[PDB]
Amino acid sequence: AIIATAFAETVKFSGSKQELQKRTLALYRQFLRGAPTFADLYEVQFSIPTIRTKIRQEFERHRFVDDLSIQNVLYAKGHMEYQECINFWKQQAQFLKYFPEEDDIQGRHQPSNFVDKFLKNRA
Amino acid sequence: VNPADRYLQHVSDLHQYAKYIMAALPKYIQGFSVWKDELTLHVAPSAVIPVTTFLRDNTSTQYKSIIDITAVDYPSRENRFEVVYNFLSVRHNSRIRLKTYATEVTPVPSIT
Amino acid sequence: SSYPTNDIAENPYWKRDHRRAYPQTAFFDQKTVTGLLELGSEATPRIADGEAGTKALANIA
Amino acid sequence: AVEKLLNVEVPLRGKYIRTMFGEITRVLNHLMSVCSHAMDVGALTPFLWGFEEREKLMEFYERVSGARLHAAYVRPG
Amino acid sequence: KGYSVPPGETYTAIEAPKGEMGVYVVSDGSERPYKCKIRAPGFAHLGAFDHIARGHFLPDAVAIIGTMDLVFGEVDR
Amino acid sequence: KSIISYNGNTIEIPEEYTKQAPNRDSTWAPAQASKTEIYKNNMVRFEQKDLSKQPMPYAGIELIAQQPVRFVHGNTAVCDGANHNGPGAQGHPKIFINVDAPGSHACQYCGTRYEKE
Amino acid sequence: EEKRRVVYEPLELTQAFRNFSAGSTAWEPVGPGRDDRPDSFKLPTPK
Amino acid sequence: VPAHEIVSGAPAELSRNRVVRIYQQAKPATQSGEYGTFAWRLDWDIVDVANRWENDLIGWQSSGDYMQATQMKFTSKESAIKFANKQGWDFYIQEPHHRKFRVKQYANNFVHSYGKLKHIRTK
Amino acid sequence: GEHALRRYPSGEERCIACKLCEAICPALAITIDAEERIDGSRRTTKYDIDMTKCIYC
Amino acid sequence: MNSFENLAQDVNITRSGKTLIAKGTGGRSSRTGYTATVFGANGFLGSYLTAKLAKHGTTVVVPYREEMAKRHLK
Amino acid sequence: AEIELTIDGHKVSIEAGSALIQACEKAGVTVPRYCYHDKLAIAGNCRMCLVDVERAPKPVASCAYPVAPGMVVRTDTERVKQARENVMEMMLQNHPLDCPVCDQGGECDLQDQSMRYGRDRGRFTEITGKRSTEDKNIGPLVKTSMNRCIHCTRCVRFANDIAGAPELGSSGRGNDMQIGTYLEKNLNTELSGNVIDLCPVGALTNKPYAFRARPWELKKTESIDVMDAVGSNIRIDSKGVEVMRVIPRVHEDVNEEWINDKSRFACDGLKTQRLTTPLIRVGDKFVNATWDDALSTIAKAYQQKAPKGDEFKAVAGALVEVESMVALKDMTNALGSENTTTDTPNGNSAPAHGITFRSNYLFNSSIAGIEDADAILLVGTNPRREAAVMNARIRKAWLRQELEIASVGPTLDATFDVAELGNTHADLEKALSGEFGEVLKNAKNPLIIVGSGITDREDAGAFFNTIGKFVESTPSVLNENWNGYNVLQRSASRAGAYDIGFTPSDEASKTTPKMVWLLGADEVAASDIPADAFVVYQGHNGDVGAQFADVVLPGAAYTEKAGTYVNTEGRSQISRAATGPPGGAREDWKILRAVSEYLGVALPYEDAYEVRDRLAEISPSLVRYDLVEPTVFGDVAVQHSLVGPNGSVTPSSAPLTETIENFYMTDSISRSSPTMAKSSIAFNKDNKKNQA
Amino acid sequence: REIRFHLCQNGSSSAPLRQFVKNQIGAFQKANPSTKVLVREANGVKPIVFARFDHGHESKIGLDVSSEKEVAERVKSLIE
Amino acid sequence: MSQVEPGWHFWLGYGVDTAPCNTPKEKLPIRAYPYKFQPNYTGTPGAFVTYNTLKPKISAWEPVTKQR
Ligand SMILES: NC(=O)C1=CN([C@@H]2O[C@H](COP(=O)(O)OP(=O)(O)OC[C@H]3O[C@@H](n4cnc5c(N)ncnc54)[C@H](OP(=O)(O)O)[C@@H]3O)[C@@H](O)[C@H]2O)C=CC1
Ligand code: SF4
Ligand code: SF4
Ligand code: SF4
Ligand code: FES
Ligand SMILES: [Zn+2]
Repeated sequence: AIIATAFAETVKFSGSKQELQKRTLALYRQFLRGAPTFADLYEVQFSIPTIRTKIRQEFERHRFVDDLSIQNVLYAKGHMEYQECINFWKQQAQFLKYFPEEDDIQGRHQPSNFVDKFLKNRA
Repeated sequence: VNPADRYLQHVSDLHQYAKYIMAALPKYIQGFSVWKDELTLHVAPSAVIPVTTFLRDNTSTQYKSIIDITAVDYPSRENRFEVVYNFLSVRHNSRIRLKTYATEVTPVPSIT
Repeated sequence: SSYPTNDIAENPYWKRDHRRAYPQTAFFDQKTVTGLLELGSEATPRIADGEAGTKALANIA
Repeated sequence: AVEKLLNVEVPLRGKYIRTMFGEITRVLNHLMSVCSHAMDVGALTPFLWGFEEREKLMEFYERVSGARLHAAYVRPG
Repeated sequence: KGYSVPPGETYTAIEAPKGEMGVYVVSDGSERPYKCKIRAPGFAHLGAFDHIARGHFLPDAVAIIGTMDLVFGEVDR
Repeated sequence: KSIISYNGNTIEIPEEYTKQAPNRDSTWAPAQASKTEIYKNNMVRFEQKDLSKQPMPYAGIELIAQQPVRFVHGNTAVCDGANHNGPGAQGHPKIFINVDAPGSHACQYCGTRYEKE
Repeated sequence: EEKRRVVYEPLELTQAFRNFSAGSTAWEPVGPGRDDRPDSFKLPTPK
Repeated sequence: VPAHEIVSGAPAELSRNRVVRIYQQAKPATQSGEYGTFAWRLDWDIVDVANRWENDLIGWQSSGDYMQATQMKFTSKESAIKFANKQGWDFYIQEPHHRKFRVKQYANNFVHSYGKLKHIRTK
Repeated sequence: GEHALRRYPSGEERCIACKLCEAICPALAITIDAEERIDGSRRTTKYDIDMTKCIYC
Repeated sequence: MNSFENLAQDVNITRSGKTLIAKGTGGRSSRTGYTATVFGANGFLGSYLTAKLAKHGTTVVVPYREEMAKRHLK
Repeated sequence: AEIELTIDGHKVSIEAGSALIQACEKAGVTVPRYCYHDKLAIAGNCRMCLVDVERAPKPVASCAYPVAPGMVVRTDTERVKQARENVMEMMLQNHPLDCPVCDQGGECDLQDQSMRYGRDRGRFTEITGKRSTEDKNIGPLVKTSMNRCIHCTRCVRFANDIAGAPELGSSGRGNDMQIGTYLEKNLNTELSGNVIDLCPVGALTNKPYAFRARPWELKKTESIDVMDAVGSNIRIDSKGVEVMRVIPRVHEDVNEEWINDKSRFACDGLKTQRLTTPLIRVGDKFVNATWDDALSTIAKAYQQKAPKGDEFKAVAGALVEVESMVALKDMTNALGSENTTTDTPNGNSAPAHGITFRSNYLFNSSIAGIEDADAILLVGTNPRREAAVMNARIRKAWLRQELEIASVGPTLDATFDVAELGNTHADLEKALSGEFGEVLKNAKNPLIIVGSGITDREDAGAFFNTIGKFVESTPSVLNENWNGYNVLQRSASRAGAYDIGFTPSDEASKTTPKMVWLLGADEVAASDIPADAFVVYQGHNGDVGAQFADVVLPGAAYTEKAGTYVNTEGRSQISRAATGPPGGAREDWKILRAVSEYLGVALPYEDAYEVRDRLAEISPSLVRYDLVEPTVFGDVAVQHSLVGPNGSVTPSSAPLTETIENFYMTDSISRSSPTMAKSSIAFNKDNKKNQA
Repeated sequence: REIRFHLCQNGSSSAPLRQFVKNQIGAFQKANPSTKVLVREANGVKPIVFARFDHGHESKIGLDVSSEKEVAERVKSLIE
Repeated sequence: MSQVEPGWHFWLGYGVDTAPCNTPKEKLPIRAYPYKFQPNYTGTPGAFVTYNTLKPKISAWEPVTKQR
């Protein structure tokens, strides 16, 4: 395996936090440019800004992470997920893993209080 | 007869060879273990690349072919995973093992 | 069956088990090799004055 | 691998018998491999002649073990 | 329960007709293996595909599959 | 005949299929689940189906009671369970039964009762 | 059937996994065993 | 303490809803061996609704809880605690119980009773 | 091929519920519940094989 | 984990008197307790209906007219 | 005071005069054995622990060879390995081929030591063959199959020494020795299901769990035992929805490896008559119902009756969790009525001793402390029945030492030797003044046990007056370093109920309730609850108490829930849940937490950790699990429990009655089991049980 | 209504409360006969008083103060 | 293929030399019941249906009320 795959990056670990911040910045740009490609590629039902707000929300999940080393593994996993999504190796059934709640309302009787959780003993 | 009795002379030869290998790179070899015609060098992760090159390049070693490399987790250790490398010198008809360590997030450098 | 193993009375099993006679991993630190280079060996011991030889071993230990 | 860990010595007949069934396994492997390659390129007849010889060997596996294609015959002891 | 294996580690390699196949097993001392690992011979062969199959034509990317003998019980497991 | 299927609806099966076997009417275990409970629990899938081609294989608790009781002159009665036309080791491991108490003592593998006389 | 695709769901089995490792030996099954170390590479006893 | 629950790929519900237990296995009252009483087991407390339930069909023990079969062994107590709060889990720890040392003599069995015997040994 | 529970001469079920077929089965196809029956003999109440996860070893 | 969305509760009693304890969490391998007969289940509406109905484990009884359509419900 | 020797090169120091096998156990050296046990006498029967000892011609038995200084022991001699193979082959030549039908398959001591130490093959192949031993019907609880006996005397040594039932023995010479009652006499004792964990082979085995399951299948779970005073440790083996057996894990303080009969064989009634759904009474008939139906019927009947205060009685029962009592007490006190009583007769009032000062109602010496005792007396109790493990403690300490006993109450048949004093409070006070003021004042470590059966007597406070005056006047029974007033509590809930404050006030005992809550609470009579009252029974299985209810609500029993339990000593201990509640039963505090929402009460917790925080708010010795603390308030508490019933209660001449009528059927699980049902008839006075 | 409190048994800043217990339980029983007290002891807990009033309303106070009269002033303030 | 008798099925597949007409009565297994021979009934309404051989694991309470 002399030559590598198209959107590959040799995995490299940064000792400063600001270089990691620059790389996650560039990576958000790379996801965000490729969202029309994903909407065309996986033949989804909805609009491009829902993919874009999914991308924003998945970075909103990991904002207050302190440890640089954990930020590094998190960056490498995110770039691998990008490389799978952009090359069309993932399929539409695993692309729509990312959207479990949009596709259908699961049903009536959502338990919120203690009583509705109790009547079905958490189901 | 004990099937471990046929190994014993070669196991002594393997001992003397490994003591030499430790005396050649004292900066990089933490230990070794000889089980029964099975040699294992015990090396730090920042010491992976300098030992492997030696195992490729020294004429006495010449461990050209990579055979199989993998990991084993011991969750009781602080450095959870250990990473094992198996080599085969097809010149000298010899095998060798190289064991290092790595936690879940900290790396070990690649010999690719 | 073969003869020294199907034998009704001459063998005991502990003479002819080899699962329990397995040998151990000879794990050698860096410091026990300093012991083998400075103390010596059991084939050729370079140690005199054994009561002081234990103390000579102990600082390497 | 388990014999090496267990420190036991298999008998003499058990060695010659796994030499032999390790070689009709080799004959069967090269038979399947060469004939499947010759089909992937385009020769059709060695596929069937070789699989005939494979049937003649699967009869021997059916005698030795129970099942033809998957035989738990060679054990760690 | 099973028999118990003395605590240890081994890599035992033999020659399958596909090539060198070995197994690396770590024995706890219990009666279950702490860890097993097969080295599939065809794993390294399919991993060496794009080193060889550069610059060849598309029909010659298929007769090269037949020589590295990919049965795929090996490569993934 | 008519058993209630959890709703007041009577379901009707023939009387030859409520037996545990055509040897024995009743159950031979405290959790044997008698046939009327079985047809009561899932009759949704005995629909449109022949009951006769179901197995119903001859309960063995009754085929062992009709075997005669062996009589042994000695103290201990020894047992194989083997045939002696068969070339090999068939039957159960050999166990030795004390016949001293009143009555006939059964083999715990085969159930053949042995009695001292 | 609804979405006309495969869906990935949390796990649920029709028969639970029963491991039988609970119920191993309570006697230490092998000994310490001997050693293959040659007499040259173990530390000398003093005197 | 580093927090590795976001980089193991385990779901959030396992780390926030499930309590786990570290314990040393008790010496069995049936047999007199003690070999399984050294390693510290890690095991998850069961879920009320999700544990097991009898199948309508045959009587198979069907489960919805998936960690019921997993169980870990550790060398020391500290290693189990370090791993358990490193993976982000709520644990309870159960202290082991050894037998009290009491001195036994065979010659205790027949000592001279000056008053009432108050016992008959039999051997 | 397929499975069969034999019987003794003069008709007795042969399965003494020793659970050894369950303990060895490499794909966990066997499931057994066992109870002491009316005779005091040890027999299986429920014996069962899933033939979709049997591997014919 | 999965959840019984269609049910208000765990234990439901019918109007006829039958008592139905739903087992387990939601999902494929669990059972709700109800027995339902959908007539015309090969139809356009009925396929979605018995999709949603057998999703949580209610026992569906399908009276079919032809043998070749009904395969897509299994 | 100690002796240093060498085993296997290892150097070990052990207390003088011990056995050699204790030195091998201390040094980590594994020595195989069949007739040695920690809680039993030493015998040299099985000949398995032979060992190479320098300055000895023959291999000596390591269980009975005493420790001497300068000792060099080797266990890996070729002679010792030969000796173990020899003795093992000798054991196996009359032991029958029963391993597929034996109940100890993966559990057999003979079997796991035959791989590790015994011979590969067998030379036993005579035509005459093995001997055969007649089966011996002992009792309904113990299945007995004595072909596979190895004569280790361990059952005989135990039923002689600790159980106090001398009916077992060994009658014969040679191979014709048997281990059983000679006459075919039925064996009673209060712990007869403990000989079947003790036999190393499966000759004495479990009768209801005869052939049901199998130890590699079982999932083990470490829980706490209710339906016992002491709250012994158990081990629950589960197939996964069913519960197979409980079996004692060791704790030297609470049970010392030995567990009750009634605790053990009540797994039968755990699964036989359970409640799996709520039931609403229509009138002469129950119907089962929806949850919303039952809980809204409770809310509608509250709005119909409207008990404004002191009319919502909430009585708990024999086995409950502490957390369900937190839930119930919080619900009634946020309701506005502390009519909050316990189940026993004379449970409607304060129980004649303080909820104040925990040392009033607890076993104040440690349970480990009864071993140190000199001369102890009990009032109003039978410790053979209630806390049958405490009887093993009393007989064991009485056997090893010079101990003196008398009893005040019914004429009890102890295992050990009591003296009689009388059947009257006057006989009590006369015996305290006459002989045993001198004995208990003379003795170093005496103690006094008080049954909770006389707490339930209406003349209770006279007894507590006399004993509090005696304990306060005598400085030997109560000093700094140990405490000597002690009580026993029958149920596992009563100590936790008195920790939490679950007791009525003096005002609450006067009114008649309009709405009664039974949480457990099985021993209520028909007359105890009013006829107009709307009663609701929350509990895990059907009983007397479920038959009186207008609504029943299924709960999780002690196996199905994780729970805090407080014993007579005062230990807080958690039960781990083995299985889940079947059908539709829920956990007990969650049901009360949900019934509160349909009333006007929002309980401040809603999760399992917030219950633990509320429980630490009640008292922080209930989040401090399995620790025992001393009491600095031992002097003040006896005075404060003396002042109350001084002159308030006159001692009537009613004789002191037995607390429990039978041993075997006393709570909701034990009365449902058919094992106790056919046990209590077979352990009634018959010719098979008369000693004659 | 009922009042309850908690001390550590070890002499770690819980001695003044403890002396207040040993001197004043008998006076507080007469001061409030309908009120039931409960005293508990665990070696780690800081000294604290919970008083519970009508309809399940309770209030707490911490008792890191080294005079019995001050402890009585705290308890008297929290009955109010 | 399922319509051929068991002892004959092993002979058509060349397992045994001697047909089950010519085997002796020693190799005839002794039985205490009659023989039936159901071939196979897949698709036929006489197909096999599976069920619980044993009753449910945990029993429920049959309700009785009480006049207090
Ligand atoms: N625009 C629409 O779709 C509208 C439809 N509806 C009604 O909804 C229901 C189903 O709608 P839809 O799904 O679209 O159409 P369907 O295809 O479902 O209608 C036919 C269904 O009923 C079965 N069917 C027809 N005749 C018979 C008969 N004699 N015996 C047994 N089964 C028969 C059919 O069997 P098989 O599967 O073999 O064909 C099929 O299942 C119908 O009642 C329809 O009147 C309501 C208003 C508008
Ligand atoms: S349970 Fe299985 S292994 Fe045991 S006798 Fe029956 S069929 Fe054989
Ligand atoms: S107790 Fe004896 S007969 Fe039973 S399983 Fe163990 S060795 Fe076999
Ligand atoms: S009856 Fe059991 S415990 Fe007693 S001597 Fe015999 S085998 Fe041992
Ligand atoms: S245990 Fe020491 S000889 Fe029996
Ligand atoms: Zn037999």
